[PDB]
Amino acid sequence: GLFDRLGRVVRANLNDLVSKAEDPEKVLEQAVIDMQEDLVQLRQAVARTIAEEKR
Amino acid sequence: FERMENKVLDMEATSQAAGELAGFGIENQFAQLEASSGVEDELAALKAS
Amino acid sequence: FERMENKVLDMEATSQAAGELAGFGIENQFAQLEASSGVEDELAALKAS
Amino acid sequence: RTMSENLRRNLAALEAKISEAKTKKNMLQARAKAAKANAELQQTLAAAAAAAAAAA
Amino acid sequence: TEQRLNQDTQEAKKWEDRAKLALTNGEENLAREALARKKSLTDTAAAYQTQLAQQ
Repeated sequence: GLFDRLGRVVRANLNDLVSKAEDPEKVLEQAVIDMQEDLVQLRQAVARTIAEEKR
Repeated sequence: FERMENKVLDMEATSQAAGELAGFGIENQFAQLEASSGVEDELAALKAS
Repeated sequence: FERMENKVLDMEATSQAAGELAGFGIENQFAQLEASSGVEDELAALKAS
Repeated sequence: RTMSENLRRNLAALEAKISEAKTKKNMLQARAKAAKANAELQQTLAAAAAAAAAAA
Repeated sequence: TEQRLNQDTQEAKKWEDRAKLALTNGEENLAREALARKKSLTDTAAAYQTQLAQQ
């Protein structure tokens, strides 16, 4: 549709406008912080399912 | 009594699973190897003396 | 009681289907293969030593 | 108990790639400091050549 | 960068020694894990050598 095509244009400009706000030096270490605490959340949920196989 | 027994078995399993899963992971698992400290060469060089 | 049993069976099926479908996909499926890590050549070269 | 094996392997495959990511982060943050220092140097040499005091 | 190079060459020795220790204990699945840690260190050390000679 025409308004799909306009939507994908205006949406892509906004996504590029964000992408050049990303400083490689700051974001590259935050990405590793986020990925580490994701594992802390995951390990809690897994263990909570192990408790029930035991049970 | 029977209702209170199940509460105990829920606590026991919750503790054991969290402890078992933390028993995985490379550092904790390598720490169980005897020669894991990494001075066996200079130890051997000392034993040679 | 019977009305509440059906609610339980609806939850159980909703959880199992979403988990089963996420069990597909190449990465999760390859992660189940034993030699999937991709160092078996240098592992073999080390075993040769 | 066929699911917990799958999850228990997926949990170890994650931490393996965190360790790799963290080693690369150090090498990349080094290269980004070097490249930025050289950019300021090359900008300084251009402005000096643009003033051309030795031609005046 | 010359400091960083001297760490990652001696850190890779630690993981090579631990892999041999695992194989003498027959724990071949743990030996693979150590070898994966080593490879990522020997690949980044080669970047520091290239960077440093250019600098």
